[PDB]
Amino acid sequence: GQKINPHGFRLGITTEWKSRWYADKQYKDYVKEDVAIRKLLATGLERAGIADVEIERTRDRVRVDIHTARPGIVIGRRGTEADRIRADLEKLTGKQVQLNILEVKNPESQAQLVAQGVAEQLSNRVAFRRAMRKAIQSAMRQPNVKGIRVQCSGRLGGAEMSRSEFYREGRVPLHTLRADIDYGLYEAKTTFGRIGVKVWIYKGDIV
Amino acid sequence: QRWLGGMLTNFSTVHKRLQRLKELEAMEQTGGFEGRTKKEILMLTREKNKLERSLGGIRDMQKVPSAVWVVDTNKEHIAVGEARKLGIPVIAILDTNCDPDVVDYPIPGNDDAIRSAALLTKVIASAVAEGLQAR
RNA sequence: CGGCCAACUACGUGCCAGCAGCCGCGGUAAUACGUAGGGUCCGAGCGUUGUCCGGAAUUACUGGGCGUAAAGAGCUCGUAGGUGGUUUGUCGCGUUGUUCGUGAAAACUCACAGCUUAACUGUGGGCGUGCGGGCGAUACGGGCAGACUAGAGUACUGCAGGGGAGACUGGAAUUCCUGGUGUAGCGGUGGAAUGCGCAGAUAUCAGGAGGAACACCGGUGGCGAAGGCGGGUCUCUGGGCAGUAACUGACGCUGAGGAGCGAAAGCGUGGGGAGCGAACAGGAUUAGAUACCCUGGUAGUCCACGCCGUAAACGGUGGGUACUAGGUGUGGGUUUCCUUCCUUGGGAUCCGUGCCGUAGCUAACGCAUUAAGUACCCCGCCUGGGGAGUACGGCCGCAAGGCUAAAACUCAAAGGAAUUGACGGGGGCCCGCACAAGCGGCGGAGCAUGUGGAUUAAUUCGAUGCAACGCGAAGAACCUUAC
RNA sequence: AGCUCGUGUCGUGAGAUGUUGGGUUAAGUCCCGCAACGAGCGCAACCCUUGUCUCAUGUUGCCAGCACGUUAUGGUGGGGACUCGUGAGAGACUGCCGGGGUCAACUCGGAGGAAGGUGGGGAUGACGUCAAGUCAUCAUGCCCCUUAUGUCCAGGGCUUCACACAUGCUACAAUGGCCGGUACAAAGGGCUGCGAUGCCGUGAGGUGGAGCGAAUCCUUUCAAAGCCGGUCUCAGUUCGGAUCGGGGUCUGCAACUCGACCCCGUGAAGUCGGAGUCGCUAGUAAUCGCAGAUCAGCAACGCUGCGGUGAAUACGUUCCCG
Repeated sequence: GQKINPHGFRLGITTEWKSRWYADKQYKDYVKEDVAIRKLLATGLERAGIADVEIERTRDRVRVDIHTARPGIVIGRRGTEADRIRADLEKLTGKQVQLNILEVKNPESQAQLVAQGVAEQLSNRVAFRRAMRKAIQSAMRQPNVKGIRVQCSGRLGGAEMSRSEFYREGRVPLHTLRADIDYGLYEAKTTFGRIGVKVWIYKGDIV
Repeated sequence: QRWLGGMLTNFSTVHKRLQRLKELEAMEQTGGFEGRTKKEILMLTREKNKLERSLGGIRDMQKVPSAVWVVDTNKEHIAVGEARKLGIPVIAILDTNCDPDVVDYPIPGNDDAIRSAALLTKVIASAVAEGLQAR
C-alpha cells in the first residue's frame, strides 16, 4: 500500500464532501440510504459518464445532484427517464426526493470521465498504449490541465502475466497539500478478467 | 565565461534558457520580489545571475552562427567540434601546438599573449564592422 | 498452417497421450498434441527415409587465420628444398602471338528444322579449357659469359659489459665444539603447547671447525640465442657496438627432417652436509584436520662426472627486410656549434632499452618506428567442446617418464572482450538506540492470550524471519459459524 | 535519498554522460567546477496539534471588585478583570551582530525573544523489490457443486492437552504489606442510554427514579501513585496469589461443556531467574491511575487514547546489525 487516496488527503483543505447533511440519531440510516442511492445510480446509468453524485438532505426533502457528460441520455424528453428515477428514488424510502441533473464543462479535464473512457476503450479491443496516449493528449489539450498521469494494471492485452504501466505528462505533485489533484478510478471489464485504470490530473493549486 | 557543451548542436534546448532569462527580466520589471517566500526569491535572483553570467552574448541567437571566430582552439575544442559537426566554417588563430586540420581559415600566431589576441580581435572586428557597413 | 517459412479458429486432453529439422511445445481456458471448420503450397501426384553438391569464406588457389577466442616449436645451428640487390651481352627453357595436326560420335551451348506443342530427334556452328610441329617477340623469371658496391662478410682503430669455463682467495652472519662470567628461565604464537634448561640453558666474552650464500654498490641498469648471469683476483675464451672505409664482390634470407644447448624437480656413481627443508614425528586449531600455525626433522638443496629433456621455457607476439607524425627518460660510441669549454651546454648521427601518443589496425582490450600498421621471402601451427595429449603401435630413457598420436561414444555448445547489476571474511567516506555508556526487562515461577504438535466426530479457514504467532478476532455460551 | 526522462555528445553495441569531482546539508539540500543543457517523481514547503502574545468574545464557562447567601459550595443577583472555550491575526525569517569560511553554499558563538537555526509531535511513504498477504470485506477470469460443496434447525466444536514456541500480566517484598486521615488531572461517553439523592444488603448488588441529547445532569463533587499517622520486623512471612470447597449477584431463552463479579474458607510455585536476547536519548525510559471502541454480558492482563510522578547515560565509531 503505497499512496493514500488523493481526495482523502485534501478532504478538509482543497476537496469537499460529496454528501451534505447533519444527523445525530439518524446518522446510520442516512448513511444506509445514501449508499443505496449511490449504488442504484451507479447500476442504472452507465452510458453517460457519471462523474460525481452529490446528496443533500433536510428533514423530509432529499436533494440529489449528479454531474454527467451526456445529460440528454439520462433525462427523458417527456420525463420518462426522470419519471423512472423519481419513482424508484421514492421507493428508496427517501420521502420527497428531487433531482438536479447537471453537466460538466470540460469532460476531458475530469479524471473520472477520463478513466471511464480509457476503460471503455480498453474493454472492447483497443491496445492500452493507444488509450493512454489518446487520453493524455486530449487532457493536456485543455487549458487548465497542468499535468496528467494515467496508470492501468492487470492482464493487459489478455496476457497470462499481470503488468502495471503508466505515462505522465507535466507536473503531478501528489505530496503537495494545496495542489488540487483530481483522482479517478474505474475498472475495465474484459473477457480475461478485470483491468483497473487510475487517473491523476493536476490543475494548478488553490490557496 | 564558459562554453556550454552543445550550444550549436543542442540549440533548441538552450534557446529556452534565453526565453527564461527574458521571462525573469519581465518578472523583475513587474516587481514580484515579495509575493512569495524569501528563500524562493533569493534562489530566483541567484538563478538570474547565473543565467545572465553564463549567457552574455547568447541573447541574440536567432537561428545559428553563420561563422565562428575562436582563440586557442585547444582550450575550446568543444566549440570547434560542434562547428565541424554542423559544418559551420571556423576561423581560428592557431598556435604552434594546434591542429590545422580542424580549422578552415587559419591565422598563425600567438594566443597566450593578451596583446596578440587583442590585435587579432581588432582585425576581425574591423572586418565584421565594415561588412555590416556594406549590407 | 509458433518462427525460419504461404497459410488460424473451435472442441477434447492436461508434464498425460503425444509432437519435434532447430529453437522447443503438453500444468482444464494449447494458433506447436488429437479431431473438425477455414486456409496455404503443390497437383496424378504429394510426403518420408537414404546418398551427393550448395548454403559452409567450415581446408579459404580464387577465398581464412595464430597477443587474450583453436593456433609461434623453449632457443639456436645447419642439410634437402624454397626464395634472392644494381647492370651489359647472349639463349628463347618458362612467358607470349600466330599457324598446322589432333582433341571420335554422342553430351553441353547457339541457330535452324521435324514430330499437333513439349520432352525427344536431326542438321550447322561453337566448345573440346589440352598436347604435338613450324614461325615471330624478348619486357619479366630462368640459364650462360661478364661487370658494380648500397646487402653480406673480412681488415684496422677504439669502446661497454653479473657473457662463459678453471684455479686461488675475503669478510659478515647462522650452527656446532671448547673455556670464562653468570643465573632461572628460554623458545614459540592470534593465544598456547610440544621442545630446550636447571647435569648450568638463554644472555655475554675469547678461541676453534665446517658448509652455503655473497649486504651496501644494485635500478625496470648491463650482458647472453634462449635457459640465464653480479664477493675479490688471475688464466683461457665467445659475442656486440662505433669510426675509417683498406679488402672480397651477392658470397644473402629461411630452413622440412637432423644436430646441439636447455630453469627447477628427479635419476646413477663418488664426496660433502652449516642453514633451509618434501616425506615422517609430535603440539595446537577444528565437528573432523592425512593442511594452514609451532617444535623437530630424512631425501634434496652443494661439488665432480654423466642421464632426463620438460615449465605461465610468456612479450602467452617465428626469422629477415623496406617504408609510415612526434614528445620525453635512460645505456654504449662518434662528431659541429654555445663555450665557461668546468657543464645531461645544445645540436647531429649510429646502436640498444622504457613511457606517452598520431595515422593505421583490432570484436574489444589495446598495439602503435622495439607494430598487433603498410608489404615481400621462408618456416611452424589451427579447423566446435569433452573423450584425450589418453588408448594401441613405435622411438628414446636406468627409472620417473617424454615424443609421435587415434576412435567409439556424448553435448548445442565450449569460448574472447566489454556493459549493467548483485556480491566480497576488498578499499574510502558517511549514517541509524547499530554498537559502546546507562536504566528497565524477556529467557526461571504462576496465570492470560496466540501458534505448532498431538488428540478428536469436529477441533472451520487464513497468517510462518525481520515484515506469522493479545495477527484477520474493535467481543466464539445459542447467534456469530464458515466445522 | 534515491529513481528516471527530452535534446545533445561519446560507443559497432549492450550502454555511458546529466546523477561524476571539491565543499556542505537531515536530504540528488545547496554552491563551485564540469559535454552537457533542462525537466519529472521524490527532499523541503503548503495541512493538523502543541509552546507566546494581540483583537473579538461571555453561556452551561471564569469570578477580581460589589450585594444576597447557610453552610453546601459561583450557591445566588450581578461583573470581561484574570483563566477558559473558539474565530481572526501577529510571531522565527540565519531577521541582526561578531568570527570562520572561494566572499559561495554552509558553519560557530552572541543579543532580542515564549520559542533559534527543518522549535516538539503528527498526517504525507518516489521508481520499484519480495509472483509478500488477502478469491474468507468486496469484486472478478477460468474450473467445479447444484436433489448437493446450496439451504433451515437442535445439540456439540472452534475452549480438547505428554509437550514446544511467542507476546503479556502478577509476583518473589520493608524504596514494602495492611488500616485510618488527606491533596492535586486530562481526555472521553451517555435516549428506550447515563443514570444521582434516599432506602435495603457486608459485597457484588436490589428498589427507586431527580436531572440530562447534555461546558448545565450522570460518569460521583471524579483518580492512583503522593503526603501524614499507626502497625507489621526480614519469615516462604501480615510477601505471593494460583488451585480447590461452600455460598451468592447480574446479563441473557439459557452460564454443564463454556461468562464476569461478590463473600467465607483454602494458601501452590515463586528467594530476582543459564546460554542467549529486547526496548529506550527527555517530559523519554520506569511507574500510577482514567477513558473509549467492539459489546445483553464478558475471557480486556489485549488494542486505541488521556493525564500524574518522573530518572541515568552517550568517552567515541575498533567491533555486531541494517
